[PDB]
Amino acid sequence: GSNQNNF
Ligand SMILES: [Zn+2]
Repeated sequence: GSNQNNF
């Protein structure tokens, strides 16, 4: 699966 971190 793809991951996205929005800090
Ligand atoms: Zn993955």
